[PDB]
Amino acid sequence: FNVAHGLAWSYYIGYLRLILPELQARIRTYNSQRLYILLPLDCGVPDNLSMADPNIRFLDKLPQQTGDRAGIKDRVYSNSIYELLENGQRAGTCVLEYATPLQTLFAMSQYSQAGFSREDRLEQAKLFCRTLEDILADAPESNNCRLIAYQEDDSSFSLSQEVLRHLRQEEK
Amino acid sequence: VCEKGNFNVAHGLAWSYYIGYLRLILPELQARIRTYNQHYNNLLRGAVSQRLYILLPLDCGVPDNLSMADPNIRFLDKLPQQTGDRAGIKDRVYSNSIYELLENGQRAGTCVLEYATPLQTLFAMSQYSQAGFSREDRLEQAKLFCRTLEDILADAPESQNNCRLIAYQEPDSSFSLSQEVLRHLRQEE
Ligand SMILES: Nc1nc(=O)c2ncn([C@@H]3O[C@@H]4COP(=O)(O)O[C@H]5[C@@H](O)[C@H](n6cc(-c7ccc(COc8cccc9ccccc89)cc7)c7c(N)ncnc76)O[C@@H]5COP(=O)(O)O[C@@H]3[C@@H]4O)c2[nH]1
Repeated sequence: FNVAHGLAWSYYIGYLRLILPELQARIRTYNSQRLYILLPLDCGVPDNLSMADPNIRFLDKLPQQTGDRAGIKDRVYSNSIYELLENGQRAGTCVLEYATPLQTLFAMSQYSQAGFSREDRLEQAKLFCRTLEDILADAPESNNCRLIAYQEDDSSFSLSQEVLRHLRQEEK
Repeated sequence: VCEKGNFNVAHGLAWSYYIGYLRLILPELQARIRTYNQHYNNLLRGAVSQRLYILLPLDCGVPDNLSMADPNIRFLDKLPQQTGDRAGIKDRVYSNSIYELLENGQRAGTCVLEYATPLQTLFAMSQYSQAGFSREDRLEQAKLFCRTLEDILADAPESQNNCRLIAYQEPDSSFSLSQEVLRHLRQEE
């Protein structure tokens, strides 16, 4: 129906359905077991997670995954392991990243030729989350990942604490 | 009304292909190609062409192995890679593949070649009932994707005679993909 639908399907088709089946095996080769995907509704997606929260610190790369796709021999799929600090001490570790298509929504709202307002961006970000959630709820490849959608100026927000709440909630 | 949705889907995917890929690799492509030719490929009739050739089959049929789509396309090598930190993934890799194009047993061309990856999403959405698009929708979205991508690249600062779209219809296997590419390649020289 709209922009977000194609973006959510492309994220499943071109990425999640390919890496999620192999993820637990890659974590074993390394050794939480799931891919945590951050879904900021404002589409603010820093390339460096420590820029969002200094208590989120890069630890290691997972063993990389490569495939032939669309005529590119061995295109690389990599994921990053992060530690989450509480009072300067590690409180948890997980494979963590932002949903990259939220950057397409953000940049589209910034390019005049895309004809795409800020209101469009927020509405399409929500539709992106809803579509992706609806796809993953029925997808055979997915308890392999956890989506965290949130609406961020707000000194009361700690992204590291929020991920930690999910990690702790998951354990039980 | 349903066409407005075909437009919006194709519109968003072409922008994602520009925003998340082409605007990031096109500025440095010709440096990577020049470097490769100067240091690794001193073949006076085998220079890698200076443009990214992007295949747009209008039925969105995209195989993952390009060389197996035509006896006369052979994988040769990869360009030097590009990595970057992307959305919290440290050192996400961008790589591109070089092919030789064969004709009458001879080498007729050498180029960086790949399919436009979002066409696979167009195909899948016509295949999955949750996405709810028909084959006729897919064909329309593919045309709109191509036209949007051409419009974007025509205005894009990162595209300066370094990218060429190859759009074609392809059913029977009379069709030669190498011949399709070689026609555009020869038109450049
Ligand atoms: N030819 C080409 N080479 C690239 O390196 C490249 N990077 C982006 N794009 C396209 O540009 C637009 C915006 O990209 P965006 O980052 O905004 O959204 C991405 C993103 O969230 C996520 N996702 C995608 C990649 C990725 C990695 C490699 C390739 C090229 O070979 C392939 C090899 C093996 C299997 C393949 C199976 C299917 C297709 C290709 C395959 C292509 C994609 C990836 C990764 N390595 N790590 C983390 N997440 C990743 O899935 C979203 C939609 O992916 P999609 O496949 O549809 O294509 C993209 C999108 O249509 C590229 N196209």
